[PDB]
Parts: sequence; C-alpha cells; structure tokens
Amino acid sequence: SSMSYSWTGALITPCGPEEEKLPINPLSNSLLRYHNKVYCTTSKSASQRAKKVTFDRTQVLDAHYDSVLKDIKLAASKVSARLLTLQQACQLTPPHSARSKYGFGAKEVRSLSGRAVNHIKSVWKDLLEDPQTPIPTTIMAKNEVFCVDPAKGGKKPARLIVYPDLGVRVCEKMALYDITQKLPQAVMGASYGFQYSPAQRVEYLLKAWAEKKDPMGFSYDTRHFDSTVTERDIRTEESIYQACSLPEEARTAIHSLTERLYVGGPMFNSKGQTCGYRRCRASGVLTTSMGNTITCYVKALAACKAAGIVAPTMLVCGDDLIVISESQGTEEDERNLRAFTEAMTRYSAPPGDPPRPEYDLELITSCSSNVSVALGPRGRRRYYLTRDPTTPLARAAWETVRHSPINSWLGNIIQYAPTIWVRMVLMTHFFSILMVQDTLDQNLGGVNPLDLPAIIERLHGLDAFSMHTYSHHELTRVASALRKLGAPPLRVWKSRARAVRASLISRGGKAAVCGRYLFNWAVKTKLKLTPLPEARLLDLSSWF
Ligand SMILES: [Cl-]
Repeated sequence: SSMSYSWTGALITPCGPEEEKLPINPLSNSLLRYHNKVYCTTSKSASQRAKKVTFDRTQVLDAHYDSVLKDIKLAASKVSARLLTLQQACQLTPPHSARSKYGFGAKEVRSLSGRAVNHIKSVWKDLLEDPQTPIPTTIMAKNEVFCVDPAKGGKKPARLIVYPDLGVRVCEKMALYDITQKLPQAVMGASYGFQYSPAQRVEYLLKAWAEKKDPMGFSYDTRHFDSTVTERDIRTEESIYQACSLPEEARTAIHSLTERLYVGGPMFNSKGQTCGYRRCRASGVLTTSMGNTITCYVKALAACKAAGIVAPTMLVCGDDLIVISESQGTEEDERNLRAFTEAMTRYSAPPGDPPRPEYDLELITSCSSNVSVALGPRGRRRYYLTRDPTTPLARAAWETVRHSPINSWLGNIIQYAPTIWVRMVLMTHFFSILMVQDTLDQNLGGVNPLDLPAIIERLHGLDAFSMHTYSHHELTRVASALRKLGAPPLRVWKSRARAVRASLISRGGKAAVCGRYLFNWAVKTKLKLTPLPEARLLDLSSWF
C-alpha cells in the first residue's frame, strides 16, 4: 500500500558544526579509559538511517482489532477535554525549544511577547480555516552517545527527528495538551507505563506476576515503530481523540492537525532544500508518545486475543511493551507468541528480535531495563529496577566544549540508586569529582547533590542504602561493562568509596549525611541507618 518515506536525494544536514571529542577528558578519565569506544551519532550517518526506515507497509486488520478499538473509544468517551488558551500553551513551551523561522524563540513565547502571540494567533486561524494543506517540517539527525558494539555492527546511525515550526507546536498544545494529560490513563488504566516511578514499575510487575497461578511473561521489541505507523492508524487516533467530549473549535483543530501534520507531509533539511515526504509518525510532534502508546496498546491487546494469551496484564510505554499472562505450558506458549508476532506483523507492527516467552522476571527486558533482586539489611528479598550500565557509562564520559556529563551522572544516580553500578561506581565518582571541585552544593538541573539521601529514601526506600548479595546476572553484567569500557573493577571502587566517604564525613553537615547513608556499603562497621525526616517532608509526584 504506502511507503513510510520518499526522498528527493538532498542531504539531511546539521544545524551548525557538530563537535569533536577532545584529547583530554578531565571529568571522566578517572572513571574509564577506553574513550575511543564512546561516540556520538551525527548527520554523517543520517542517510543510512533513512534506508533502514524507508519501506512498504500493508496492513490487514481483523475482528479482534475492531473489538479492542471499540472498547477503547467507549473508554475515551468518558473523558472531557478542554482547549488551552494560546497563552497557557505558550507557557508550556520548554525553555530551549527550537526557535521559530519567524524571528522569535522559546524566550519570547514564554514571556507572551507581542509578535510571538500575533504569529501564533494567525497560525491557529489557518488551522481553523484550511483543513488540507500539508504543513512543512524540518528533518534532523539526533545526536546521541553510545559505546561501540562489534557484536551488532560498530556504530549505530543517527535517529531522525521530524518537526514543524515552533508556532505550530504551540498550536498543537492548544488543541491537544489537555488530551495528552487525560486520555492514556482513561483508555489504559494501570497499563499506561509513564505513570510509574522505577519502584512502582517493579511493584506493578510483581503484583501482575503473583496474580497468575503459573505466570509467563514477554517483551515485544517492535522494529522502527514510527515508520510502521500508517496514515490509517493516525486517522484512527484522531477518531479516538474525537470520541472524547470536546469543544467544537478543538475538533476542527484536531482534525486539521491530523490531516495536515500527523498523517504526513513534506520534509525540508536545515539548509532549506526539499528533502522528502513522510507518510508515518513524526518524532517531533505533540502526539508522538500518546499516539504510539495508544496504538501500540490496541495492536498488542488485539494480538493477544488473536494469539490466545490468557489473562494478560500489560505495561505500555510508547513502542515498548511487556505482557505477563497465564502460561499454557511451554509448547503452547511458544506457539501463541508466534501467533502474536504474526498478528502484530499483519497490523503493521513487526518485530525486531522476535519475542520469546520467559518464566523468570529477571530475564525480561523492557524500556532498556529489568527487574532484579538482592537482599536487604534484615535478610529479606528486595526487588528493584536495573539495566545494562554500558550506555549510561558511555554518556558519563561525554565531555566537549559545549557539554558536561555531570547532570547525566546525577540522572542515573537517582533513577538507578539501588543498583550496584550506581552505588559503587557512579556515586563514588560523582562525589569524588564534586568534592575536589568544591561544588558539592551547586545546583544541578534543580537538584542539590547534598539532598540525595533524602531524595533516594523518598523514591526507593531506606533499603536502597543497605542492599547486598546482588544476583549473578547483575554482578556479571556490571563486571563485564566495566571491563568493556576500561573502568576500574568493583574491587577498586570500593577503596575509592572508603576514601570518598571519609572526606564526606569529615566535612560534617549534609555532606557527612551523604557519606554515612550513601556509602554505608563501603565500610566494615555498618552504621544503623534510620529514616530521614527531611524525606517525609518532600513530594516527588512531579517527576512521574
Ligand atoms: Cl530486609
């Protein structure tokens, strides 16, 4: 039926110069040695990504799909969604969102400057007036960092990002922001994945697993998911949006954005040249995450019905899916998964690695992460979220004239606090660096490092400071990632941690509380860690 993209043959070009690694990486050359292995995707590889995501889709739906979609619209019809004022939409624009072609950017939009508001008013007018003319978009290579992997072909090519002008992006929110905030929860319930913190994600997967008499689980890796979303899926999304109770102006806007932007359009490079034409999901529109989550969910739940998955409990996150169900025995479970893959493939959601059933929760990886287990201070099993530390370590070593990795370190320390790699490696390094810089109470992206113990207790529980006897998989993977990146082994981080702990303790105050709580693992004579009052008086509902 339809190709995902066409190409004029024009280069996908950068926005200015993309920047060289340097000969010394002073913040990270004591963390790891093999800096040669750390790389950033650039436009030089955009052409190669284009090839991998340009292909034919044909889609065949069926009674199971139709039934799931019908249930979903009924669930949607219980939502009431308001327009946002132009001004509210403007205030929701992020601080460094890409500037508009019409002589203004994020700062002007967020201060409701006159010409910004004027332009947006006219953009919105035209959305109400013209429900047809395709809206132009810019195509760019994303710049992301990874560690080279010879197993899987050296260096990944850059992902492509496709987006309309800042004015339009503001309009999208006027039409759809309230929906983006209400629909997934309304349509999917506990299955909507973005509502959970790591600890909660673990709790959900564990309750799901315990509820089945003989559980089986799998993840579904979907290949270039954005490229496999069809016009029809996109129009079916509009149709789900339109099931909700909406003002009429919203409807026209939503319909018009659907037909003019979402469904597809032409793509221009940064130098202005016509680059191609798109008939799939754009990465850089407001509905991307919501859309992918909803469509992935419909397709997947239909596939479960097609394939005979019994009593399924799902967790969905854009293109990432995990399903835990009642096993029918291995021979059948293998059969049903093959049926699932066949159904998804028919629905235009074909797999990357084909799925496989598992009967141990540590062996299921989704959102690049998995559940593992360790023991707590009183001897009890403690489950937590973890992941391969390779890419976090590579990004911990990305250091240029224009980028500092310290933030990235902190993101991982918080999200993955209970892991052995965060506790023994990243935490040891982060504090060591800040101490020597004497910047231990700077403010990183809104967080004050000396509050970590509070924050971690709130997010992960006090047991995060007292876990031991990590799993074989985890010990193996962490040892192996350190070796792969030429970082010191754990043995050495332990010495470094003893030293970092001492200096923290010796400065008293919140620093010493960090030393005591965060590095209790590093000393023979364990202190008894008690709840932190500063932690009760703290609400991080905001972040998840
Ligand atoms: Cl315990």
